[PDB]
Amino acid sequence: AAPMAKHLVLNTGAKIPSVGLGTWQSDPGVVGNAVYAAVKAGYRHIDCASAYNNEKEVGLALKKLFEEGVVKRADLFITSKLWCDHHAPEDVPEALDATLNDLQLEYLDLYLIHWPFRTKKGSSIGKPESYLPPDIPSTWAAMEKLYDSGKSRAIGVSNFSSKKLGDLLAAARVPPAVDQVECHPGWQQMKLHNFCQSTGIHLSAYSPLGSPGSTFMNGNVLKEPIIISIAEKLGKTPAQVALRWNIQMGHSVLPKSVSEERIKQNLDVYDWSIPEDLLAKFSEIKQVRLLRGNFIVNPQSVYKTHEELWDGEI
Ligand SMILES: C[As](C)(=O)[O-]
Repeated sequence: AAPMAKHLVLNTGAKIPSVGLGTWQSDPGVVGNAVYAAVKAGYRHIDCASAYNNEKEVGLALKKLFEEGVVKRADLFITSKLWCDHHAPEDVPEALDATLNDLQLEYLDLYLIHWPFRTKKGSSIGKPESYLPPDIPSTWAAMEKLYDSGKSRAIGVSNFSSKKLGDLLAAARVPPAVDQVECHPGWQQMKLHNFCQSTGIHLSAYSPLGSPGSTFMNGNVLKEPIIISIAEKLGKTPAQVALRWNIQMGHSVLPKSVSEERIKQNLDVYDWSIPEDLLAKFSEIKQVRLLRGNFIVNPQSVYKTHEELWDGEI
């Protein structure tokens, strides 16, 4: 039974560690070492997905950590995600079993619907011929079976707007435990934050450093003067300040890195805080969604506009 500090409580009663290692766009050749180093450094939460094409390499690192006695299975919170082409009820358990085979696990702590979007089994999502209308209640009922069987100890969604999340909550027997979404100082998700707090759904922040591959204007939010300024005042890195902001909002954060030193720095967000007067200044940062869902917004999609995909949250 995990402690209070450094965790949030899910609506299941389970505790989610408030920092996890992101593995989105982590190259299969280096993710193993990243996972091993992360857990060695004190991470107790790994965020994975079938779609990231690297769960086998994550699995090898978990196996190593367990065999070396660094951690036991019960010490880790492991998340994976259901891809768009496995939304049919018989395909949901097939996807989870494949994921569990790759991660070399018997259960997940959390399993998420990756997007509110559906495609034909084994199709390429880049082609409109692949598209199918979502049936989230149907897919969710299949997810509820995994919850009931203990194959996933919690179930949730990813990239659901407040509206879509609310609609699922109204329809579901088992409420979503988590909505995993882009959340960082440049996209603070105050509407979804408030909705989540009001309904008991956990907001988990992906891309908590914005877009490190970008220039300042294109999404490197760590170049915001306010963040730099606060970083200098508190003797921390801009990344640390961005992450701590999210922590103080009561979110979990999922910083992705394959650099051991960056992985270590990204965990140093607990033994200090941002003063209330400095925290207020985050309200001045320009708000722009960086992961806009372009791949599923087009004339052939159920979402003809970004406003439709995000129910106005853009
Ligand atoms: C962090 As993502 C774009 O795989 O939902």
